[PDB]
Amino acid sequence: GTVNWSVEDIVKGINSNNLESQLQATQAARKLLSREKQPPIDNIIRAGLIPKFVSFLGKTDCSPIQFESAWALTNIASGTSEQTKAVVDGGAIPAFISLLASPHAHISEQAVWALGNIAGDGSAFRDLVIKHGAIDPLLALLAVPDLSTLACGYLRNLTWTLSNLCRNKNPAPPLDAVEQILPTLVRLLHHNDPEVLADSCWAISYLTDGPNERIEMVVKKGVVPQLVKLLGATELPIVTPALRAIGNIVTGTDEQTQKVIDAGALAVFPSLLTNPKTNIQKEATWTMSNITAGRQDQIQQVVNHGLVPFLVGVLSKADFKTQKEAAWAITNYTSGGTVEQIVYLVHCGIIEPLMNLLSAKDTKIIQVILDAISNIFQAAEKLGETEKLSIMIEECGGLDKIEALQRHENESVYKASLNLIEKY
Amino acid sequence: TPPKKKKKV
Repeated sequence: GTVNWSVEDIVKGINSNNLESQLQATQAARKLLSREKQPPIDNIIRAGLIPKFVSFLGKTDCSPIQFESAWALTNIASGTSEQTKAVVDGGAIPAFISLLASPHAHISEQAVWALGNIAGDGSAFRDLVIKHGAIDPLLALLAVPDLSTLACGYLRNLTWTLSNLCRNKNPAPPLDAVEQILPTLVRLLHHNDPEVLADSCWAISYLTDGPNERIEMVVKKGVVPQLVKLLGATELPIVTPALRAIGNIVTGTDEQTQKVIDAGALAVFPSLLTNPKTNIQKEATWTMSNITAGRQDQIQQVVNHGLVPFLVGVLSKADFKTQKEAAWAITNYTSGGTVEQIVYLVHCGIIEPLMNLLSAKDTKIIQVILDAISNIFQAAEKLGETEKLSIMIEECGGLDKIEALQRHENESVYKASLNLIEKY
Repeated sequence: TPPKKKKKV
């Protein structure tokens, strides 16, 4: 019926003065734009059809054409920034926001979806959607006593669009908009659907990826315990955004990091630091590095949770990017730690893997490692055991690597290596 | 990361 139409036939039908013919042509366009292979978005735009679809969004008397035009415009807005821009330039934002209040759940859902695509384009279209007043009706759609009464796909689409409204930076979302959205986000973060949980966690991760004031807006809502619980989840689509959010939070003040620790997060890191997925291990080690950059009692919590052996393990064997995060964690630990804590670090076996990593072709990791060795040597001086550490670094082949670094292209690399050999 | 945009099929 409306399958495999030409763009010219669609234009002929939409340009007719017959609402039923216009509806059939719009459905044909929807089916064309839903094609898995090279949907003809640019041809549809060139034909000048976007303004007609936008006008159809306002046909309250013909709900089917509202839905078909909404779907077609959704699939145009799902493409390039230029195609999304073509949708926005047609005046689609206010029309979709008006449709958010439709009595038909599938039309309201389609409007939510379209606004999600538009906002997902970037910060400018996100903020423009916000300025047109989308947040109030979107959140009103979720103002129910129990989210479980809503259709699964409906709730998932609402959660995803809300996450896009929290997404992107340069600039970050308006502070008032974040404050308006956060309570509903917390509620969704306590829902029991894995996709809703994943997207709510990703939204929180976006909101925490910024200055300490943003992190504080999030942490003040009391979501950190729920984030740690989700960090313990079995589904990777949930653990990944939870771990990203926790890492973001520990990039903030030591008190925010202490909220993460107080919620029991460290107890999950034995698994995370051995997780079979490379990215989980990497982000867990990065979180650890930002925790070891904190106070000495926080480093002591890391020690008490038995996590130093796991850092030694990552340093000994892991993807190189995870190993670099581990070197950073070791250098932060040695920078802020007590003498006893650095001694513990050595007793756990950090010297050999660090020395083995000195053979890397990444300047930054070599600087990190040499700085860590310098810190460890300072502690040794405080204990008068620099000779023990020198012997230990020699037996594992470390002195050879540092002597090679004495002749390195980077200035600070050779400076630090020369200083280490000269002074030790 | 979730998709920035989604096509309805």
